[PDB]
This record gives sequence, C-alpha cells and structure tokens, in this order.
Amino acid sequence: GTVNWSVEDIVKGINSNNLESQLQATQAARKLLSREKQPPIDNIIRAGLIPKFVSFLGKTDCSPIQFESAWALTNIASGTSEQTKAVVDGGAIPAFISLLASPHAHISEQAVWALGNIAGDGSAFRDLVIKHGAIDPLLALLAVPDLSTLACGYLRNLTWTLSNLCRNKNPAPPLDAVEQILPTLVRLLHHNDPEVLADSCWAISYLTDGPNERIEMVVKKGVVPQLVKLLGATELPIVTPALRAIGNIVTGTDEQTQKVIDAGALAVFPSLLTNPKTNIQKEATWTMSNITAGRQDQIQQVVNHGLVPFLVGVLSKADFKTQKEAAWAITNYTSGGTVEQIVYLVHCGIIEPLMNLLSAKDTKIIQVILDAISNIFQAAEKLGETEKLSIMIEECGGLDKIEALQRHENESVYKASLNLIEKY
Amino acid sequence: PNTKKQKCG
Repeated sequence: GTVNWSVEDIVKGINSNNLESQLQATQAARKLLSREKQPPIDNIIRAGLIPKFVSFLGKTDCSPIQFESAWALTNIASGTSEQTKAVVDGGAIPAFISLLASPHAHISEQAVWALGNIAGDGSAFRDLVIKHGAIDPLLALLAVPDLSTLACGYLRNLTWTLSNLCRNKNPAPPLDAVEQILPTLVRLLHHNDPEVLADSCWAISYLTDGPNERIEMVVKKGVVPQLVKLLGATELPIVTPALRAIGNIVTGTDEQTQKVIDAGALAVFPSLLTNPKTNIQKEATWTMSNITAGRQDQIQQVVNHGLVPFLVGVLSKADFKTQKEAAWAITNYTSGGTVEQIVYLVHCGIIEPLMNLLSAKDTKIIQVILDAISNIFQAAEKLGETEKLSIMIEECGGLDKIEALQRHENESVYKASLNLIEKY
Repeated sequence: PNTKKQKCG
C-alpha cells in the first residue's frame, strides 16, 4: 500500500498539491527510511524532499502528516553529520521545537527524538538547538508530580534527548543550560526504569567530565549517594555509567573525592575490582588510582575498606590494560602514603606481582613500577629494613628483571634500574 | 551510548 514505493512516486505524490496524496507519499517515504538495511537517506535528500517535509511539520490540521514527516526527518537526521545537516539546513529545529507543545503525545515524542538526533551530532548543533529555545519546553514535559504517570517510552526518549544536550565538549554545554537541566536530571536519576537510570547516569557522566567547577555544579546537587547506590546495581548498563561518573568526580578536588568516600563508594569496590566485565574492572582500578592520589586520610580509608588485597589481585591477574592502571594506583599510593601505609603494601603481597610485570614491554609501566619500588625502599630505610626488602626482591627474582632493564631503549628505565641496583 | 537512533517501528 505504502510499501516499497519508488522515490519517483514519492516525489510525484509530495508535489501533487493534494494534502492527502502528500500524506501517503510521506508515509511511503517514512517506511523506506525505517528500513534497517541501508535506508535510502541520500536518495531522499537528493530528491529535494527535506523542505517539503519541514513544511509538513507545520500542518496543524493534518496531524498524521506532521507525525509521518517528523518520523522521516528523524531518520534522515539519524544518519551521518552531512545528513543531519541537511535536516537542520531545511529549517527543522524551530519547527520541531514548536511541535514539543503538540497535544498529540506521539507527535511531541517524535519531535523530542528528532531534536535528540540533531543535538547528538555535536556541540555546534547541540548549542544551536539550545539557542532556538529547546530546553524550556522539553523540561515542561517532565514537570509532573510523579514521573511514573508518563508513558515509559516517552520518558526514555525525553531522558535520552536531555542526555544529548549534556553531551560533548569543546565547548561543554553552556553553564546556564546545565543549571537549568540539572534539577530535572536529578529527578530522572531517582526513577525506577533501568533505561531512564542508565541514560541519566550517562548524562551526569558527561557533566562531570570536565573542570572541577563542572564537577562541583553536579556534586552540590547531592547526586553522589544515588550514584553510589546505582554503582551497586545488577544491570551493567547502569553500573557502567554510574562508575564513569564516580570516576570523573574523583578527578576533582580532595574534597570532592571525599564526598564519594563519605557516601560509601569504597565498600562497592570488592565487587567492582573482581567484576567479570573487563571494562568495569579497568574503570574501577582507574578510579582507585585517583583515590590513592588523594590525602593520607583518604589512603587510610582505602586500607580500612580492605582494598589493598584487591589491588594485589589485579596486579596478579587481570587484563593487561587493568594491570597498568593497578600499577598507577600503587605508584600513587607509595608517593603519598605514610611509612606505615607503604609497609602494609608489602605485607599484603605487592612485591611479587609487581616484579612479574617488569617483564612487560610498555615502557611506561616499567617507569611506574620502578617509581613505586623506589618509594617503597625509601620507606624501608626510614625503618632500617632495606636489606629485608632487597632479599624479597631477590627471592622472587626481581633483581634479575631489574638488572636486564638497564638494557632498555628509554634510558630513564636504564637510569632508574641501575640506580636501584646501586643503593640496594 | 548511541549518539543517534533510527526509528524502525
């Protein structure tokens, strides 16, 4: 019926000056563009249809052609940046923003979706969507007493589109836009739908990916406890963005990092640092490395939560990328820690898995490991116990690795390797 | 997370 029309016929109907013939041809265009197998986006663009579709967004007396043209334009805008640009260049942003207030919820939702595709192209189109005024009416759709009264799909699309207005950098979204969105975003982050929770966390993750002033806007809204709860979710599509966000926040100030600790995040890391998904393990170890770069009382809280044995475990066996973050987390621990903290590392078994990694290739990890070894030896001295550590390094076959490191392209490796063999 | 989404139904 409207199935498998040629572009030629679509064009004839759209050019017919009969609104009902235009509707059938727009539907036939929508069905072609709905096809997962290479939709003919470029053929539709070349046939000159975008400006007609945009004019159809304004036909308030024919809501079905508003819907069909919004859907066809959504799927053109879902393509490449050139394809999204064709939609923007036809005037679609203000026309979609006017449809946010449509009394037809399926049409309002389609306009939300299209504006998400447009804003998801990048920061320039995101900011252009913001400048045309999209935030006020999007937020008004969510200004209800209880989110649970909205249709599940409508809520998910609105959250997803808001997340694209939080996304991307160079520049980051305008500060006033972020402040305007946050209260609603924090409400979505307490909702019970797993897809809404996941997309909300992705949005918070985008907002905390930046300077400490961006982190602070977020932290000051009280989201860290809910992030910590979500970090314990069963569903990995929630854990993954919750963990990204927490990891971003601890790149900030010692005081922002302490909000994460105070909220209980460390108690989740036994699971995170043994998580069967490699990416979770890796991101959890990276986060640990920015916590052990904190204050000594923060290091002490790492120790108290029992996490030093979990870092030994990762050094001992993990994906090579995860092991390298573990090495960083240890080097940072040794650099900022007390003598008592540093010796505890050796008591937990750090030496042997550290040495076994000296036989790696990536020169960076060797420099990171060697810096830790040195920092540990310097703590041994303060106690008069360097010989005991020297023996350890020998019985595990460390010296063997350390000596051969002198034979390394990066003479920095060669420099440190030799210097240690010397003094010890 | 997807930057863009096609509507297929």
